[PDB]
Amino acid sequence: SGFRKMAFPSGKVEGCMVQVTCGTTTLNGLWLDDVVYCPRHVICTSEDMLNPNYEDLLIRKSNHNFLVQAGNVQLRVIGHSMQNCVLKLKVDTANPKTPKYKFVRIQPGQTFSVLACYNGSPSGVYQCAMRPNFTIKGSFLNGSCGSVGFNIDYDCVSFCYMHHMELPTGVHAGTDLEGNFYGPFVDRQTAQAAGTDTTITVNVLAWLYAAVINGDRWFLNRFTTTLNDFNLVAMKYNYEPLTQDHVDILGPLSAQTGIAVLDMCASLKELLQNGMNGRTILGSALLEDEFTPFDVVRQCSGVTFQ
Amino acid sequence: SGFRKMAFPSGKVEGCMVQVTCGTTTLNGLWLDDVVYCPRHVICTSEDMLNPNYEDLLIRKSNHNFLVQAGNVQLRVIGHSMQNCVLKLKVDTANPKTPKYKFVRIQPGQTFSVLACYNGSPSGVYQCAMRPNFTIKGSFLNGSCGSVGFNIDYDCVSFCYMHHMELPTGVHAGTDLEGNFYGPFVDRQTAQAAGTDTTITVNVLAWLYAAVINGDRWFLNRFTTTLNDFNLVAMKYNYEPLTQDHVDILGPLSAQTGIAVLDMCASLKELLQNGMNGRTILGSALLEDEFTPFDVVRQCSGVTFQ
Ligand SMILES: *[C@H](O)[C@H](C[C@@H]1CCNC1=O)NC(=O)[C@H](CC1CC1)NC(=O)OCc1cccc(F)c1
Ligand SMILES: *[C@H](O)[C@H](C[C@@H]1CCNC1=O)NC(=O)[C@H](CC1CC1)NC(=O)OCc1cccc(F)c1
Repeated sequence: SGFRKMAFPSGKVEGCMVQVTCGTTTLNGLWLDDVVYCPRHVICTSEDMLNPNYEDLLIRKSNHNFLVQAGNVQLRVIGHSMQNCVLKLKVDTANPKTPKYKFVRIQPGQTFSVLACYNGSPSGVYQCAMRPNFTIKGSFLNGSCGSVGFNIDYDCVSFCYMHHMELPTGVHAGTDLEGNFYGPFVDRQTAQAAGTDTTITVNVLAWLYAAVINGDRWFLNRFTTTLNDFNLVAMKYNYEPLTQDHVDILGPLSAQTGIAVLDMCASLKELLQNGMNGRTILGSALLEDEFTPFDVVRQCSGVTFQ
Repeated sequence: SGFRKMAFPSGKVEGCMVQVTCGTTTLNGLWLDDVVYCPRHVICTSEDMLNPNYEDLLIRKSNHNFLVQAGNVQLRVIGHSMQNCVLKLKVDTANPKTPKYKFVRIQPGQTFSVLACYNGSPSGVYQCAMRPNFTIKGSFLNGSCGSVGFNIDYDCVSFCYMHHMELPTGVHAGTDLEGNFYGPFVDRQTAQAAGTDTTITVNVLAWLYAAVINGDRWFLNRFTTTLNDFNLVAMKYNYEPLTQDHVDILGPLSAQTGIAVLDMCASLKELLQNGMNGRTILGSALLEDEFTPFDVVRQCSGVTFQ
């Protein structure tokens, strides 16, 4: 037993990380088949960044201005194009380590692993959630752009995120691998508001179920509630409203634990209105919302990939 | 910026995971050069487990009783031997993916990544600490034994842990790769006490420094203290005593932040005596002790491996 914020194994994505340099700027690209994907702001200088005209900037540039290095062998660039906020550099050589892959735009509240990279090499891997406000709470320094977020379904890597920037509040923003930002952001160095964020109610419930599964039962109480009654208290506390779709997604966890979803809503309610009295749940003093129902079931039944 | 419990990239260890089966029991082995390492309790039946005579049990067994599968190709076993609580199965074939590696016995308070595996395939990766009481707080189900914990120094994988069992309190216990347990444990199904655990003071300090580095300063106060005065309050709160060796290890963080170590001890003190008033630090409502000074510096300056 036990419950941990576990990342996906990262080997298949490691084989895809390359270094991309344009002028003075270096960041990471993703090399799949004969294509390297990277944030288009690799073409900007530190002045250009304040308000780049990307089409004019890319115009200046030629294939030979893009230095793409895979380990200590780089690739010949034969083609370049701009798709939304990513560059696609067409290279000489198909990546012999390309995995089975998909490009996915994830929904708010879903989770993914991030392989933080610098200069084309892995620094580490961590798990995170797409916040309801299309930000993530990551660990990114200069050089980390082009690092990617992904899920794995057995042998298939679903790329869902590429890192582009940090917001004034220290959260992080990026695109999907078609270069469309999650959320209302643009790739320029201006002040940008993410919305009010909200807690992923269905994930908080899934985590309380993981707790019960792992023997942590103290917060279970004697009340029940109704959806409408529960959401009245959710909105006071910026929890995203709970729906029958969410109830159904919790169905398997509800039946495994023998605890009605609305009975667990009642327990969450008293936690939201009364705090934790200095208690912990699965080792946390906070209500944790970065685990989906599918993440809980995965962990608790030992799902593998290889 | 931002700060996350980040695991090491796990690709080099993935290439070393194999499935080892003896009788009805299946768990993971580590295949390096022409040797597979795995927990010796792979030879036990569920009766044998209550008090195994391992030498008598291993005696019965022959090389052909050990089924070792690497993906869908297994290996011919030509040799078997028992070293402390691990079996070494000598195989036909040197692992073509063996990385540069070392076997290390880690000190309490150090951290490592765990690649949780089932049936020889990766489920996920997470970071953890060797508790002062030589347990870890992991996520392990049946089948997970033989999963390994490791650090990476550029290209070198330092194996430090192999998982063997779960304790009555839900924590986890295991050996180094020479098969000697961390802590006072034996590999039999009896009730076993880990000691009183204690918080890794030097790591809590390193994490408060990571907080300051990342702009979280609210807990910084106006007091200082002395080592002896600080430890009086540590022991009340089961914190492991702070020494000048620890002060020196925090030296770099102290000088980067311009905050005396004893001034940060003073801040930790008031946190221990006054709680967090419902505040958070780097997103946690608890004092976090699973980051070493070296983990903090690594993260905040972007150290890579590949
Ligand atoms: C690329 O590697 C880098 C990743 C950043 C660096 C610090 N933490 C990160 O996540 N991205 C940028 O440097 C980005 C340039 C891209 C958008 C065109 N600029 C950025 O992140 O600036 C931060 C910021 C914060 C508040 C206000 C502001 F104007 C700019
Ligand atoms: C091997 O895969 C397994 C890993 C365990 C399974 C559940 N969570 C884990 O971490 N190890 C064992 O199953 C181990 C057999 C080894 C020691 C000879 N037995 C075990 O972990 O039993 C747990 C336990 C807890 C309290 C009291 C008790 F007697 C036994």
